[PDB]
Amino acid sequence: TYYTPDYTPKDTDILAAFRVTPQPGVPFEEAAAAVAAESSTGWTDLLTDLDRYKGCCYDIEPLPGEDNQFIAYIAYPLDLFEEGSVTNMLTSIVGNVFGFKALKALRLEDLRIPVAYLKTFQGPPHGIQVERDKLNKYGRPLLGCTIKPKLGLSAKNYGRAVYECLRGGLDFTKDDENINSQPFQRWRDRFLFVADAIHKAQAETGEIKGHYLNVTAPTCEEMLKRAEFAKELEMPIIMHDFLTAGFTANTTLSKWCRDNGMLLHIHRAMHAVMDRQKNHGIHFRVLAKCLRMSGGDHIHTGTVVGKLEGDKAVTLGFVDLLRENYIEQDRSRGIYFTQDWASMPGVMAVASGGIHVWHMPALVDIFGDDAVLQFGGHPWGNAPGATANRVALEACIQARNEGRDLMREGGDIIREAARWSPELAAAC
Amino acid sequence: TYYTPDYTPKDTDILAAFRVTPQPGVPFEEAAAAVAAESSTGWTDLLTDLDRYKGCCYDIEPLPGEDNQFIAYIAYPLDLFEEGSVTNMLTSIVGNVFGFKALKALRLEDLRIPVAYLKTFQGPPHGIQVERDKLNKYGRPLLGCTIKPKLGLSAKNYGRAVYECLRGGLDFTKDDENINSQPFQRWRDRFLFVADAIHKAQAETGEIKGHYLNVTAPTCEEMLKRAEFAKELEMPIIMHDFLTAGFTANTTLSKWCRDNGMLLHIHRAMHAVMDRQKNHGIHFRVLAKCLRMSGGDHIHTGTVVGKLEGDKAVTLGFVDLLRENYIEQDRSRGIYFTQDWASMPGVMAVASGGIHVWHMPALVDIFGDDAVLQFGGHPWGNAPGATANRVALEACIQARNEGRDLMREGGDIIREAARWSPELAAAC
Amino acid sequence: TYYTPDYTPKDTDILAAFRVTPQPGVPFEEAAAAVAAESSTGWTDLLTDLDRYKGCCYDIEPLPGEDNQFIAYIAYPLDLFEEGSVTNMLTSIVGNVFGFKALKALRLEDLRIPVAYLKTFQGPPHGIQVERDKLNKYGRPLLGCTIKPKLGLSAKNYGRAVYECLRGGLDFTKDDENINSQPFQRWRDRFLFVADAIHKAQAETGEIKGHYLNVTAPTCEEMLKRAEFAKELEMPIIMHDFLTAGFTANTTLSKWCRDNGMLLHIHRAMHAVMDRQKNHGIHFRVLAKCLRMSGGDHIHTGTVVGKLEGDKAVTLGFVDLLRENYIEQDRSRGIYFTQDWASMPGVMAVASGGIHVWHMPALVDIFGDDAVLQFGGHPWGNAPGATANRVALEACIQARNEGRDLMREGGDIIREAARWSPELAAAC
Amino acid sequence: TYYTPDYTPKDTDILAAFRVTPQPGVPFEEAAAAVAAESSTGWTDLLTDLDRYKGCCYDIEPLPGEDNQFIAYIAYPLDLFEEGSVTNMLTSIVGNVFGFKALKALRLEDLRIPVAYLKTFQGPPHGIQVERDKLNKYGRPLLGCTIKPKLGLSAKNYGRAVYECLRGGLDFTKDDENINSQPFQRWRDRFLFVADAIHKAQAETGEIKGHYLNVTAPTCEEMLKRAEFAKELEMPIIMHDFLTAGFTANTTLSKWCRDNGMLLHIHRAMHAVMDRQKNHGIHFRVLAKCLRMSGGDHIHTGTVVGKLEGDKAVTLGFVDLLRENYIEQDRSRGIYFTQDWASMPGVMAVASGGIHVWHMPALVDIFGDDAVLQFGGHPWGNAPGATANRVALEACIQARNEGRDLMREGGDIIREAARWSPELAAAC
Amino acid sequence: TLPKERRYETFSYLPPLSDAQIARQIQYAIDQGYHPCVEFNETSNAEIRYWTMWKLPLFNCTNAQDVLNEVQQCRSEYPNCFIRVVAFDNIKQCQVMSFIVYKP
Amino acid sequence: TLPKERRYETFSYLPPLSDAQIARQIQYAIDQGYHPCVEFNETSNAEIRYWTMWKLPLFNCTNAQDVLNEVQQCRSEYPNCFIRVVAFDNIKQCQVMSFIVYKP
Amino acid sequence: TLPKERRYETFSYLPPLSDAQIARQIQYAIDQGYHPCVEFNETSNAEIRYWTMWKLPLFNCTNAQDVLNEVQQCRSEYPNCFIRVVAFDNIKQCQVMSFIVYKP
Ligand SMILES: [Cl-]
Ligand SMILES: [Cl-]
Ligand SMILES: [Cl-]
Ligand SMILES: [Cl-]
Ligand SMILES: [Cl-]
Ligand SMILES: [Cl-]
Ligand SMILES: [Cl-]
Repeated sequence: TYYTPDYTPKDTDILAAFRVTPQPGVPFEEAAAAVAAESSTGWTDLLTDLDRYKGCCYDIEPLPGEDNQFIAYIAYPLDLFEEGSVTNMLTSIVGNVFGFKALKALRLEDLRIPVAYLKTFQGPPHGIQVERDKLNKYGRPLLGCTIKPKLGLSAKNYGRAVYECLRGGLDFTKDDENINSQPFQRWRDRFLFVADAIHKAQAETGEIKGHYLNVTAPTCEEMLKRAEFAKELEMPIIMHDFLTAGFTANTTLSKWCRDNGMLLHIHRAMHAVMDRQKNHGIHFRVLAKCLRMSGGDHIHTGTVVGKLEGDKAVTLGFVDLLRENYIEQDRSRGIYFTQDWASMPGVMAVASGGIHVWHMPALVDIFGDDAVLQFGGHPWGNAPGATANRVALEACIQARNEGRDLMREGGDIIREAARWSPELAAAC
Repeated sequence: TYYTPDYTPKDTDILAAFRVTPQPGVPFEEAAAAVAAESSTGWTDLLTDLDRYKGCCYDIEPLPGEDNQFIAYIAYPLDLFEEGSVTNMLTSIVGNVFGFKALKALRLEDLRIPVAYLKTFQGPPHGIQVERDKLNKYGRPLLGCTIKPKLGLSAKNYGRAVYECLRGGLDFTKDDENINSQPFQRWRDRFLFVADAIHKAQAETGEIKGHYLNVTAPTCEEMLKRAEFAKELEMPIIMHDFLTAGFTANTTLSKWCRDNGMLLHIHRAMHAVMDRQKNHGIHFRVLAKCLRMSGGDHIHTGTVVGKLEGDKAVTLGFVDLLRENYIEQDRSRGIYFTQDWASMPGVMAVASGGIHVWHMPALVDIFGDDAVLQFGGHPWGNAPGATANRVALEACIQARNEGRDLMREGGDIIREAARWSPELAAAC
Repeated sequence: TYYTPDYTPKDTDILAAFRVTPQPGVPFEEAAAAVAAESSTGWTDLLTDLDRYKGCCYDIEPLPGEDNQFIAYIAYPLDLFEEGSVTNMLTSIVGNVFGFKALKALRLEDLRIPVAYLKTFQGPPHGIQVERDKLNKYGRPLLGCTIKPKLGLSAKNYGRAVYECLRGGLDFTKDDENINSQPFQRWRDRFLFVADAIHKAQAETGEIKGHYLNVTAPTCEEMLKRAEFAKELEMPIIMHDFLTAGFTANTTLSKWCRDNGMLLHIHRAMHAVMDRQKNHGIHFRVLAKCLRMSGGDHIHTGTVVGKLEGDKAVTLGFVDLLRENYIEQDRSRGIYFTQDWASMPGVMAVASGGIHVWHMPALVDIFGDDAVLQFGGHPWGNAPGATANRVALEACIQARNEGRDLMREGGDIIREAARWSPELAAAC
Repeated sequence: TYYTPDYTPKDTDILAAFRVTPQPGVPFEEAAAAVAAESSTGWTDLLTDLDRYKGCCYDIEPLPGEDNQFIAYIAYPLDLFEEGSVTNMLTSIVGNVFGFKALKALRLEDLRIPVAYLKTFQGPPHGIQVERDKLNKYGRPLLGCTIKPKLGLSAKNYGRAVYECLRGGLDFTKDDENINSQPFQRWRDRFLFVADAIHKAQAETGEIKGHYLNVTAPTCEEMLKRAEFAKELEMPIIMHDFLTAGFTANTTLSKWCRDNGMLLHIHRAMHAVMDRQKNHGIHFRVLAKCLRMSGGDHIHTGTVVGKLEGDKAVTLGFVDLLRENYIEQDRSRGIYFTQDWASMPGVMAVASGGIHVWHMPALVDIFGDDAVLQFGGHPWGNAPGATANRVALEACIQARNEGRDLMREGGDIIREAARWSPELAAAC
Repeated sequence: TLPKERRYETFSYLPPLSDAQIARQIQYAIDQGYHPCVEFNETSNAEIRYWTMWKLPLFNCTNAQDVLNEVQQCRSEYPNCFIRVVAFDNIKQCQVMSFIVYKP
Repeated sequence: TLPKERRYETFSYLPPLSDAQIARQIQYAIDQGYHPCVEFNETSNAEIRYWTMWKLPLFNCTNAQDVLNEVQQCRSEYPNCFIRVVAFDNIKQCQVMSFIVYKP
Repeated sequence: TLPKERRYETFSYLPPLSDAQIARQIQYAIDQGYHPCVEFNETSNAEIRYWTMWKLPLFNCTNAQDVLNEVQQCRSEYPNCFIRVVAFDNIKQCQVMSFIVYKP
């Protein structure tokens, strides 16, 4: 009935891979059927053909080493899901099943979104290629700084920090995810002084500048009003906390961004509440695929610095899921299914958290060109710290292009550049 | 700096109680400080007074028995948070701290929302007392049935099921949380045939009937359009998936419901993704407080049937936190802080999942009047099944009011009623 | 019942301090009870709990010297008042009680607005700190001139006077409170020629200039239409007569000013009708607190020139209530209650009426930096008289910063400046 | 210059009669001139013809008996004032002059509004005659009860009280002026249950019923939204606090009421702050003329019970000024000027405060037909207390029409009726 | 407990008027210079705005009787119809009386 | 097959309660500190919001009989009218009971 | 007749300050607990929001001389830029000074 190991999934099915921990004494086959039943159909019964609405487990994969864990593969028919609705897809798949009593733990690791379902979504309002065309920036990662302190600066003092960062050679500055509108700093004052900072840095440098203005808000009306003011100020980019605001708000904003030409930077505040523990929750790569579908042009993907090679491979796995058109199944990188994105645009990976100039060669080597490297103190202040990072980046890119090995020659490349850049030198 | 055990919290502070599991070798006092720092402040530094923007740990409570776990109490100043924004409150407190590397696991257990912050929120659009006055229903729990099968009925067949349920003596029927708008059943058709069912049941019985019409949707625009059409059909109540849709959308809908006289039933799809594991996540009681502030008139609180007396006590704890004006601190029921709601209206508790007539006396005894008892097969069908549950309910309330002890005399009360009600008898 | 000298007020209560004059033969305790009863609750009676809606007098304070007068302290519960409504707070407190027959006279001297109530109000659209940042003006009082004659200039002749004043070095010029739209001068024409004057003066001086364009109007639609036209013209500041127009209109305008980045100058026309007699009415400090809550960025606070040291201390008292975050109870300055503003922005104090250059040292010393000094003839005309006032102010500020004593050295400071400024000399 | 005892006022002049108390040693003629100057004009001077913009004192009338008091008559040219703006008329006349230092006290006693200025105002949205035609009520005063307790009833309980009052024979019930929207009772719930109460009373009795639904609000947008929802419920009447809300908001509401067919009941909360002391303020008759111009269908005029024959004559004077088309000058009743209303509709007088059935004959005799008699406990409750008042009223009207003398035969007329009305008897 | 019963505006809370009582009211209207008129309708409720005129207004008879006659005549032709007397003030162009003089 | 039958909110699914059963329900309300009241109306359906109060609420007589007396006094005078018992909490300002005691 | 002349906000209506006047201005800022800073820019007009920071703010030197040294070193390296001294109040998170010290 719910466990059908002979079913072969259609190309239009949504597939889910759950890591299941059954309660002691529950056999794998019953846990697997339960997962499929509780995430689907669960006298009027014989008015309908319940066969065509059920999920089924088509495969149970034991996990060598793990204690009492296995992978259940579930298949869901296309017709269960509202077109264009990440909210309804999540509600359907993860709405119910995680509290079922015969399971001790449950983690959703991956989903195969079928092409026929993907075509019902807008996807990123812009995507990697269009974003570089609007910003005129080719052949390198983009650079951002976060402003510090997080909270407490007045709007005007905040803008001064943004100006100094930008004018040093960073492409972007960023609002903190906590900064929406607060007694110490109301949003409209911030938007206004930030726009002045961009205009001055853009005029002095001759390079397009931006700042991820946070429009995360209590209501959709208020979010859209913040977005419209950024538009009125001719800001190229804004920011949204997609998980704490929600996918309904995000999908609204993503369509609005597409309608208005605005780039959308997505911050993943709260993700570790669900995505951190190995036995329970939802893996980030699932939240990432959802975000690509609802829409964003950038997303935070975590850092790779000070991480084991296996954590690194997992991050690169989901970075490919965010950026590429076609990603082959590959369990050594946590890709459970082959994912075809059917020309839905890719999203830029944003690497941040604990990064400094000496990481630059590794960052460029690991991520390549299509990433934002988000830093956030130089001895001489904001503008010199920005120059130092910008010279370092350009040095690495030149070196790579010349055939130099960034993993082995990294410090050398940085040392050579430090010789003719005082700002970079001061940073060593 | 971040650990200040002498600090006494102000009545305007937001307080958080985190269950903390530090990594092996991290002492409690550093983990506590890290919890406070990473959930708040974390040259321009000396432009601001960072003291007044930090959270601080003001108390560390070891946990007898537990291995390597303790309760860290954090205080946050009122000024950190955007007025009226659950989104910003969550982002600020839980946005970041759960991924901190020195912590092996982290669970937010409770939050003390201060009166001065509560006054910036609308709260439930109606609340317990107003809702009984609009529906005209006093001195008893309300009764609901979920329609089965979940998915697959055409709109018209779906309405037929609704009419039979309602005409039997249930107050409400309910959309499944998965049903939004799908190829087998478009929302406008469902809204229209449900309204026909309500009108016929209400005219036959002379009692006000309702059906929680699900408006969860891909965007805010489409959510509000489904709301307006329910309003246009004069429906008294709608439904929203607050967690899978998001707090930004939910707050929007809650204000629209207040503006339009509509009752709002809140379904908690996806809550076990976060709230289930004891070591990591967010306790439902926090999700419930947040929901009361953003706004809802009903919310699912889980069943009490077949659960230990300690799980029961915890449920009763958060049920009080939903319904009462003033809830005294009480660890034996999972209440970490005294919570003053400052006349914000209470939300009806919705008990559902595996309930039958013979549970009736215990449900009335446990929840009392301010609850919806949500059931969902009788041998004779929908209308008889509904009459059974309705007689059973009325029998228990009469018995209670007579001073009979519902825990000891339950079966008797039911057996007595079964004597003059064939429908109730057939259900035994 | 209504006199409860053992009640201790909650932090959420609204407190009022009334100077009561009972009718001959009415004992103090009856008059105090009456005050509390007639400003609050005054078969269905036993459907409600009237205890929680009453005001009570919790203290009677005799007044040494005064004949038959005392201070009644009343406490009102939070729940009596509409959130965000100065109109409802005034109606509830002063709506009724001043006509009570057992009182010969009544004056409301002060009100303690609790933090939990304040957080329901927007407050000033901008406030002192934001306003300086928009205008770019630091380290000194701002300077304004009123235009003369009050009424009668054609719009174009009016703009000529404004241009000459501003180009002389004043920051602001000001519409008379009587000028709205009249046969000798229609508002749209005035707005237009004033905008031309500002544009010319701003371009000639390289300083931000403004003019408080009066939008006081017969209807809210008409007031908002005048505001929108100022915004269309890119005016930084407008003006409103808050008392004669009313707090409903004012609160409307204040929110619109926040939404649109407009500065709001509040004129206090009609205040002496209520606020002048010591035995009856409402003290200006109460009207000032109400204004801060409803919202304004500047407010007239009266002059300090030719006033007794006790009138001066009272003025300074309410000026602190308008500008500071926290004001300690201080009866020597007519502060009856400690007032915590919970980060609601402060309002600039405007000093005006019979001021000349020789008052400058005293004005700077009395008010400090956060004030507007509003003047309004020099022998050489508008632009020279403005230069004179501007050089005088800058001379005082330099001197003060140098540690000179402005009260003793004032005339010297002015005389030294008069030596290298012909305009200032001509003004002596 | 400002005192011209030979000037004769034009029919287009606005005239003001001020009771003036000069400071000791200020002669009458200079105080008079100061009142004219400080309430009007006070190099560019010789660009305008200041003569045609000045007010002037044209007459000084000493006051026999009074100490150091006189009546100053001021004339203001028609061109000083904005058309259709009570706000501007107040600001012009009383904006400034009450704080002048050479005056110890100042009271505005009366204003003569010229026909040519009156024609720029709408006036009452309906007026006495149209109001009776809409309500179908002829040949008698109307009857209203206020609901008690003032605050604290839930919306539904409140509606129960309204229904019982109305079904007993009153025409109207009334929201308290403090009830706007509060935690214990939100406005929308109140409006809805009150409409249910009206519909049930009106169907039981076959007489048109109403309730003054209080739309006083924080902002104009929220006031107009409350008005619109009353319109949506087809309520015939609403209420507004004109002084605490302000004349800008009131004028907006009065136009909206004309546009939408809504009757407008005006409550005078706060009037005694300004109108009570004999030496200073503004006489209620001035505020009443302003209200007539801005607009209202009803206004509270105070009671005549337990007042001296000289207070009574003053009340009657201003009652005529509210109701009649032409009122002749008459100092014995406090009418300083002949007032021609040029067909602007009259406003119903609302008599309330401490009235009972035994006052009925006097009230009918004093006010005549064009009044609302507002009461607010009968031994048998709301509906019987209502019938008692309604029979008493009809008895007095029958008696009057019969030629009986209501002042001498009152008790008799009431005793006769008490013989066949048990409700009325119980009230004696 | 107050009974639930249909009313009829001015004077419907008194005992139905005697013919001598109707005459005295009509005489008041004549003495004030008002113009009395009689009207009837088959029903009465809050929602009904106009009744039907009986013949014409009586435009300055000095005596209540001829009006009373009309009331008696109407009452006998239409015993299933409500009837009332009304009086107009032509100066202020307003109605100043409208009392119920006969119910079924 | 369920019959179609008009119902009446709380207790209308039970057989009609005995005066002794009514007095027990009333006794519960008195023991909780609630304020009982009697009300009646000519019909009952979904759209009716208010019934009519019988006299006044009795505010704290300690005995259920005086309240029962009212029920039966109403029942004998108004025997074509529905009647129900309501109970108010004055603290929380809410209605907590509303049960059908007599149907025509 | 007043000339037409571009200004530069606070102290721009006085004789340009001497280095000794500049030092007393700075000392006041230090004695009030403010944080002085130097900033420069190629032009001045009303539309310009941000000047450019010279090195960093000086973070609690109780001597005004090194602050003055920075001005002098700015003035000599950048003889074509307007220069000014600002000062911040870190408690209130606002600027409490901003005075012009050099014009090209
Ligand atoms: Cl991150
Ligand atoms: Cl738990
Ligand atoms: Cl559930
Ligand atoms: Cl004073
Ligand atoms: Cl002033
Ligand atoms: Cl008087
Ligand atoms: Cl009154």
